[PDB]
Amino acid sequence: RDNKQAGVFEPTIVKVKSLKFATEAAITILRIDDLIKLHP
Amino acid sequence: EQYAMRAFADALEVIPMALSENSGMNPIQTMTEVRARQVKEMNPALGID
Amino acid sequence: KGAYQDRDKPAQIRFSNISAAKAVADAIRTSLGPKGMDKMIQDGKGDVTITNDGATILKQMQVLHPAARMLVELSKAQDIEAGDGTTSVVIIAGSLLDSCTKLLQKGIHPTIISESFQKALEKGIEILTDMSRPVELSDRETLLNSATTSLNSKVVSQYSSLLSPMSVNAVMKVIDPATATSVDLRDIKIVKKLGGTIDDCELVEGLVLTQKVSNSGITRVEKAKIGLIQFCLSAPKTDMDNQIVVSDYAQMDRVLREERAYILNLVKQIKKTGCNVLLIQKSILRDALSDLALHFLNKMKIMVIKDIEREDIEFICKTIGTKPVAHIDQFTADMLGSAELAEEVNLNGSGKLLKITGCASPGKTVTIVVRGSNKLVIEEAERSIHDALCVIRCLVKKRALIAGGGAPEIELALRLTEYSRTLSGMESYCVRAFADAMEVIPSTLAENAGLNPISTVTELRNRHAQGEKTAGINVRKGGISNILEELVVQPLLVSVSALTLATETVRSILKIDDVVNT
Amino acid sequence: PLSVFGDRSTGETIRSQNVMAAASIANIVKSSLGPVGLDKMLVDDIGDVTITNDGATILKLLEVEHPAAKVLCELADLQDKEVGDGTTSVVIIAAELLKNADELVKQKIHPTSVISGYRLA
Ligand SMILES: Nc1ncnc2c1ncn2[C@@H]1O[C@H](COP(=O)(O)OP(=O)(O)O)[C@@H](O)[C@H]1O
Ligand SMILES: Nc1ncnc2c1ncn2[C@@H]1O[C@H](COP(=O)(O)OP(=O)(O)O)[C@@H](O)[C@H]1O
Ligand SMILES: [Mg+2]
Ligand SMILES: [Mg+2]
Repeated sequence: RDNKQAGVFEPTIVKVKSLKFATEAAITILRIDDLIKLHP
Repeated sequence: EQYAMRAFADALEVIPMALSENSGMNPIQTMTEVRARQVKEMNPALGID
Repeated sequence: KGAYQDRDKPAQIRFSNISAAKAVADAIRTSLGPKGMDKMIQDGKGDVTITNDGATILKQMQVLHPAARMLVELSKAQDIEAGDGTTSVVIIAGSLLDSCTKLLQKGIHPTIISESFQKALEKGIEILTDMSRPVELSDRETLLNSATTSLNSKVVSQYSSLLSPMSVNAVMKVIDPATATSVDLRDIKIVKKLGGTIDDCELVEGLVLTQKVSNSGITRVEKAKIGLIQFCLSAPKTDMDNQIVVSDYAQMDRVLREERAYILNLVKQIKKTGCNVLLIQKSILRDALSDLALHFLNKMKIMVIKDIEREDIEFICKTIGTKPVAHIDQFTADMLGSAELAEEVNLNGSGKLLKITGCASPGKTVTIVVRGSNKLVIEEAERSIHDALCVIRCLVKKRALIAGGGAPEIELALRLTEYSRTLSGMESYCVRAFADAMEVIPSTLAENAGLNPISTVTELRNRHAQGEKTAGINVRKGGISNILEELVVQPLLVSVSALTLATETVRSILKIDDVVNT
Repeated sequence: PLSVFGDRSTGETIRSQNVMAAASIANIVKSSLGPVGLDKMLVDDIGDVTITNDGATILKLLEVEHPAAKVLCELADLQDKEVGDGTTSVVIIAAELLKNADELVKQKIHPTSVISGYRLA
């Protein structure tokens, strides 16, 4: 349905910030090639 | 595929090296000299003294 | 015929050291070049880090073998001397130790190997010097090329277009490019705050404070007159024991009125000099700001910044050109710092940051603020910026620039093999092993990129044999090409320091023959 | 080999582990998305119970040990601070595209290329 008819709108800030933050977090977590868990 | 062939050559040629080292002589120089003797005069019956 | 050398423990110890060094080198082998992916280290406490710098990876990883510890010290020394190549030096050291293990197995005394390695290093330094080309400042293009090359193997590579120009501008705005002979990184303050994305990093010619404004009535100041304070704006108290005795009812009124008048006198002397923003040093044993004092300062329409660290006074003075005062009688406008603007900015709910910008007095200092979504990318971004700054410092130190992408060490391998072929004796094998143990870097660059290591290294050797120097691995093309036309260069000091440090530490390792627990 | 006195996970193992952690967090937060999403109940050790729908509160209240999921939790907290709305959306998007990227990597595609592709996208 046409959301304009029902009025479902969200500020573009939510979408832009969510996309940028999600892709950057994925980039940071994806650079991992191996993990070294040190014993306490 | 020549890398594997040369590795095989060196690996089988370590046996004179171990023989000379057990004999007390310097392995690398003696082995090189006897190999040079074998290739100069076609006498393939030259081994570690 | 010969010495029996009944003791075999020295041989076992030497082979153990070589094996440990080779294992440590192989551990970080896959973290080299643009296609190398960074490691993740979590120490005993639940703190994690995403590190690609070899020095950090080796320091955080708590090793246990003596050879590994000597290697991590080598890596940190190379970082101190150059700042880039802290992975390649460790790789070179481990690789040529693994090369010399078979020299030990061939019946060669360790001293002969050490001396021959020294001779090979002596030849290699000259080879690297010949291979280089002169580099001179004010050529922003080659500086940007070197910065981008330094940043390519880091997570911030995609931001390098918006992060390398400011990285080199930071250095160019601190030191004179005419007569420098060195630069300092202490006066490059890297301030990190969580929030935002990397594309929000900024370079400010002014001063950045993480402190907070005490009087929440004044936020911005135009034409600011900044003045540091080193004494305390509170009730007077002598160094030795202080005591006041009251014996009458009028004495309470007298002491209250006199304390108020003293504070008001101090604030009036501060204000009459035209000072409009005040900076109070973080003082202990005496309240730096009193509530009455802060009230008076706010009444006279001033901005107050308190709790400033002692070690930051030098930085602030070098930035905004002010001079500290430790006595009110010497507080004059003739030695009062000035700036165009002072602002307090809220960082989209992530923090509160103070900027002193447009300082009329000259400032030989810049400040970089780095932004990121989570803390790990912020740490890695500041480390990468530090690496680029160290690369520019290397360029300033000695002016010599060489190619990269495997070309320098593969050309060195060819030249040193040809030099070893004219060194008949027991050192010919050692120089040959040194020459062929420096092909580990091009092989690692090839295999980390998914290329075929054997064919890539062979074609590189063929290309450099024909004299087609400065030809190396290209990951955009996915093959071998001229690197200078691809804009990948590095200062010569990094390579020379790596080679020399690796050779010296390997000679030291070879001199070992026993380990005993104390 | 290495003398580190710890645990080492290299290659496909750690990549799959990170993807699984991200997917676990996304699956915890996913059922509370949309007008038809029904909110969750979070009860503490001592009985302090709360009823909530926003992703930021759910992730903050949860105790997470795997750092690959701590990253997503901090991402949700950051999205809450900078914007306020869309906290579940960012976690869902991040975990899903991480899963897709790992699927790409399993076919021997270099992760630098997929990172550059995501950044341009
Ligand atoms: N774009 C590129 N193309 C080819 N090789 C590169 C490129 N960028 C860097 N390299 C090579 O990768 C090697 C490792 O550099 P880097 O990982 O940035 O720092 P370190 O030398 O401390 O590991 C360098 O010797 C350099 O020659
Ligand atoms: N009346 C509606 N009609 C259609 N879609 C809606 C309606 N209300 C909400 N949505 C969608 O459902 C999603 C609900 O997101 P929500 O979980 O409330 O955000 P948050 O993660 O901040 O809690 C939104 O992405 C929105 O696009
Ligand atoms: Mg580098
Ligand atoms: Mg919502």
